[PDB]
Amino acid sequence: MLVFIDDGSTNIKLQWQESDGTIKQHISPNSFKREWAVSFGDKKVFNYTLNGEQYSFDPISPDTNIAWQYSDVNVVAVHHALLTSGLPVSEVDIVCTLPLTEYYDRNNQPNTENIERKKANFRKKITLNGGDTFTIKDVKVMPESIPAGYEVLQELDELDSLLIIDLGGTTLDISQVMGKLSGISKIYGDSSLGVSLVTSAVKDALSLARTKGSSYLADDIIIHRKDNNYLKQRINDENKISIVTEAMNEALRKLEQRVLNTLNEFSGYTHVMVIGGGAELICDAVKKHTQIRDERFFKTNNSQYDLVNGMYLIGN
Amino acid sequence: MLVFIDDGSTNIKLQWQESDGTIKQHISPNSFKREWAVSFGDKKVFNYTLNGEQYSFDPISPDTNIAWQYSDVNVVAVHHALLTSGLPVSEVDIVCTLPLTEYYDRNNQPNTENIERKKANFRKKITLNGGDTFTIKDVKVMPESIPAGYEVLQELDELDSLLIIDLGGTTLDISQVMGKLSGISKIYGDSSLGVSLVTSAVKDALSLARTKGSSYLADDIIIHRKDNNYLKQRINDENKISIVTEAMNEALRKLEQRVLNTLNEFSGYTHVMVIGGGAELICDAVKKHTQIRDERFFKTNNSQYDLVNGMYLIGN
Amino acid sequence: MLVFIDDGSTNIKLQWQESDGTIKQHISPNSFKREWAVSFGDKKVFNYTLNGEQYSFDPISPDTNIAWQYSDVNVVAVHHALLTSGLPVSEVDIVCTLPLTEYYDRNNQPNTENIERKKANFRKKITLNGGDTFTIKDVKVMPESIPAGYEVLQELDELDSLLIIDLGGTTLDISQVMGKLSGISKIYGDSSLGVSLVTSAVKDALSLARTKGSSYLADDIIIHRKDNNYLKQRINDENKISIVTEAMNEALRKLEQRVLNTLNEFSGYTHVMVIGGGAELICDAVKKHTQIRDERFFKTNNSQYDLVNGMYLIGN
Repeated sequence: MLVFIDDGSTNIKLQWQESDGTIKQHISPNSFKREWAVSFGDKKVFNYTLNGEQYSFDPISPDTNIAWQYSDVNVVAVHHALLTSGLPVSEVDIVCTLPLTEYYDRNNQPNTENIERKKANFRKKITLNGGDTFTIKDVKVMPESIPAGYEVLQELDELDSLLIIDLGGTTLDISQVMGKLSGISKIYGDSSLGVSLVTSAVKDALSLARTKGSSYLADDIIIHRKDNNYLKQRINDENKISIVTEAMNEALRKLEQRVLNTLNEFSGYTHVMVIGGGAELICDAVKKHTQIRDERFFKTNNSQYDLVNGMYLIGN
Repeated sequence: MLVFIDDGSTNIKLQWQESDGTIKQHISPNSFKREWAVSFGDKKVFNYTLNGEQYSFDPISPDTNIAWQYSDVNVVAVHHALLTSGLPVSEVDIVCTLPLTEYYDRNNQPNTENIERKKANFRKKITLNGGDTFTIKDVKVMPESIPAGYEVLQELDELDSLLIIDLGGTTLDISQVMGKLSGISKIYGDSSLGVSLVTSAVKDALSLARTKGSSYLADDIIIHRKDNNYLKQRINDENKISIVTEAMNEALRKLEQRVLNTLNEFSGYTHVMVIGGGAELICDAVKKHTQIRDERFFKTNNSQYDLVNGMYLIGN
Repeated sequence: MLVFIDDGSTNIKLQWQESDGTIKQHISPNSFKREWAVSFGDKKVFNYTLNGEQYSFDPISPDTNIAWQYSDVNVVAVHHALLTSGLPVSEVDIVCTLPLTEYYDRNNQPNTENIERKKANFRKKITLNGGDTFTIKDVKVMPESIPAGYEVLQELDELDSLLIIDLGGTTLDISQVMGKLSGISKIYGDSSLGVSLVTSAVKDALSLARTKGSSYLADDIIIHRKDNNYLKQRINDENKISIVTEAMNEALRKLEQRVLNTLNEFSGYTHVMVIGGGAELICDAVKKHTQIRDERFFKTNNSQYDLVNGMYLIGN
């Protein structure tokens, strides 16, 4: 079994193909705490032991990004993603990830130590309380932006170029790739903002415990921000709805504000693709800004999985 | 009379100066129950009435942190600390405290409502059974980490920076301050762990009533964990000694595990200081990790009072 | 009040004259982030709101150049420079700048849209948290290289010519001007390299956060690169000192390598002047190369302010 895993620090995206040929996609959050969760009978808990420490999954408080890729939690979050993927527990080969400006140097040349360190990380032994864990055998690396735009690039003429805009949890990366992946025109990495900007705006708009715990609430609000029906039910307070909406919009305005300034650094692209968890949040602005024709603008309603699905399709 | 009071939710630390110029330090625990304690003649009891409720000091069961700063118990715990400080009962002016991430906003800019709410709290009338209570007149606020490192910072060159590591009862906060308090380089607040981790590990290692009552026992064990002589006398059971020691060490390993990961978020510091009640518990690890020279590593054997002593020295 | 402002994208240089006739010079960095910095009491913060967005000054990570001249940050960086200049907050008239190859066309003829766009930029409303901002009323444009060499040119005979070498943050511009500003002999604009080359070499030599934040550290090292005493104190690691010095020198060798090739494009000059932030870094090489006599070679120890001081002297 081969599983493609885009283990981002906000969400882990999984992709693999079944015996019947169907291609599966899964997303598991990076929400864990350094202690087992106790259950007296009604709550199903995931209690892990990674090196010596015990960990457990849970909707904790949202609080390095880079350090995380080689952390014990990363390993736990990945196994957990496997365990909750629906896949049968087994030995598995995986392909994981390390960002555009990390994979490529300043001259857009692919950039050993970090890579072997990444591989070595899944060499850590994990155990699940009252259950069995998958066995990670072989562990390939792919750049982030590119795999998501590949099936479109195949169709592009060598002279046209896809502008890929990825809005992640804590970074916004934009790249411009020549048709038929015949070259990387430009890469712009910006680790100063991501969806977490909006997330924290919501956790504050509603005095919310700044922990991964409330991240599910914050997410529901951001996602259903245009449906007052949903908002009313999720938020039992009428006053807090107008407030969260104002705070949510200023944060959104900041996102759109920046992606737009950055797009002015790119020119000559013929096609546009928006990916990442927050793709939906800046989609309209960039479409408007770039003024690219509908048939050349790419977006999906599963944006957080566009990368790992693209990776899956390439190396399946 | 002016008393500097660092009223933490685990221990209240007092600092003030006498007529003869000697600077005094006192520590009183936050151990109270909602009911008067009855004494028929041999036990001295402290029975208070705060708003309408009666409270009494006692070694209760260890069981919000934030809510506590504006609670009726806080007021009681402070008065009690005054009453047991050795100071003569009188009208007094005080300086109390509110944490690094509360005192400073995200841009390390000092952060009104909470502050006035804090002051207003000591406006609550208290009475002592068979005795007189101090009278709290004026009530200044200081950030937590900084005051403890100030007298060292004065000696530091504007380019060097002190890394202050505070291990409290339920949180671990680390900050990096530029020499001569010429700027705050970084603040890392982590409310997920504190000494209470070890404390609860001990109360469980010895089926102990999880209440502030046994906290004195748990404390004695943690403190004398390296002296089998003391442990044997405090623990009449030989078997429970090896057990408590194993549970105590796993908890310690977790503390050291985390402070170390966090220190990897800090860089460029030239001096290191460890403070807070649990300073002694992570002292060796951070010294080893940071590999700072002995003459630049700061620790005391009164760590729980480093903050209030520092506050005392500044605003005496 | 009239202030001459050379707002470069690395450093803003200010020049103006006081009532008592003394001519003042100030330099403020272009270091800001898109979010207010929070202070709980010890750090003085500068929190701005420019159009709708909030900005704050801070030593951020070093990451268009051209786009910056018409950006909201530019406005913020200028106001901030005014606020920290020592000047009393007031309504002020300013003269700002737009580079040699922008001010002059290919035939060295002065080159409307950009100019009005520049002026219009300071028309943006700004506010300071807990403070008042200056009021920008009238907003003249001067070429970059020339103003710095004017007081020397006045003394030059119409046949002699000053070779002005400006090493800025991201560009190196050289021009040759006839005595008594009687004509521009040649202009060579090179936007491929600047001091940022050395800067990034240092941030990498010391795994440093590539952000404007560490720019102050990188700067201190470059400036004190010949004093091991300073380097030892600024760098607590002995090993990192030899490394940063080797990386710093290769970058310097590249700078000297290029200015020298470029100087071979110029001939007939009788006097030489080196200006800009990095003047100090290539000063020795060009002096050696051109072999101009000491009394005809011009350099100062305030090179980053030579341009705005020259502008000040002309239009005061």
